[PDB]
Amino acid sequence: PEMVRGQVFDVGPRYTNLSYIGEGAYGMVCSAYDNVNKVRVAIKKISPFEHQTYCQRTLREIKILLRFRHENIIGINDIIRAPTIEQMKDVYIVQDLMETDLYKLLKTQHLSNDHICYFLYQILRGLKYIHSANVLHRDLKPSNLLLNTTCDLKICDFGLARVADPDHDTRWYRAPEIMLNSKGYTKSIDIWSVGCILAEMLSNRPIFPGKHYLDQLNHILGILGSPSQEDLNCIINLKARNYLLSLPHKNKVPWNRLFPNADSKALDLLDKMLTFNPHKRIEVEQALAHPYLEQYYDPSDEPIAEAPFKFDMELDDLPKEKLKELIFEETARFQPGY
Ligand SMILES: Fc1ccc(-c2[nH]nc3c2CN(c2ccccn2)CC3)cc1
Ligand code: NI
Repeated sequence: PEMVRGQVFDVGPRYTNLSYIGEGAYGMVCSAYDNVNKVRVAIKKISPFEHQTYCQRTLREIKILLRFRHENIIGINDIIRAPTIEQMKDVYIVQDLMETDLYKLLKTQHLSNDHICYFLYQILRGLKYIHSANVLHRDLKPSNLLLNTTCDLKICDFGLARVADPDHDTRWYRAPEIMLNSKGYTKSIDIWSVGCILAEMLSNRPIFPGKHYLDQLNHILGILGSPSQEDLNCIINLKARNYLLSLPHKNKVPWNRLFPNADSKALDLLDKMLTFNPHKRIEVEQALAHPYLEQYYDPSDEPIAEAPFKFDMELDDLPKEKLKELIFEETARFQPGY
């Protein structure tokens, strides 16, 4: 087995010629040569078994990505783990290798309005599918948006993905309702993140680069202005609400002042996605039908999921040893002699 950044990547003999791509909370990503398909692939090594929360994330991502089938959503082509449950310490998820991500592209490249439009379209096309299956991503950011050599875009990293239930509920792309209204299962949280990504594509810099929770709220309020009484007359964390009420008045900054060169239709859609109140924020289908996306909007070519996604078990209640058995079972079909 090859060693990448001092750590073991036990993916041979099929996968070789490893090269580091990145790491984070998702684990470590390498590219490798697949000697069967005769192409380079992406391999993600995860070590989640010591924590129940990491076990839940691993299982959710495997189940969702193996069910989903959409051009703007990354799939899972293969999964490597040990022959026995006692020996299984790591899981390797094998996926299509892309050319870059939007984080790397935004650090080196200025995008034309046609490419901002096209990328925003593909993000929403993928999000329409996810939301149609009653699922929300919850962690949309530029490093989770993959691009190939021909500008085809794929959303990845479904570790924090959950089945939506809206009726009752860095940090740079996090909706205010996550930090205030204790919401984590409303599709609107993904729209806010897409709004943050759109703003970043327009200027090559994060719109709300908060260093911490309070600083994040100050950045949002610095553009949107003070929340209205209605924006605050909802379910909100007492500490958060008292903090907001203790602050001096902040004026709203018009979108054209922050992005003076942006297409006015792009700013109009940006205004609708970056709305403080989640109940007043534009939804995915309405965002696809906005005049900014007219050149690419094609409802006859925007697949939706066959049925809502559902977990057969209460994953949050299961001890990590039980989750490990379900992961072992879910990954059995990728092993020899199945
Ligand atoms: F410059 C790059 C070139 C290729 C990729 C790529 N291609 N295919 C994948 C990835 C990254 N990736 C990720 C990234 C963050 C979280 C989970 N998974 C796994 C799937 C990324 C950057
Ligand atoms: Ni409720």
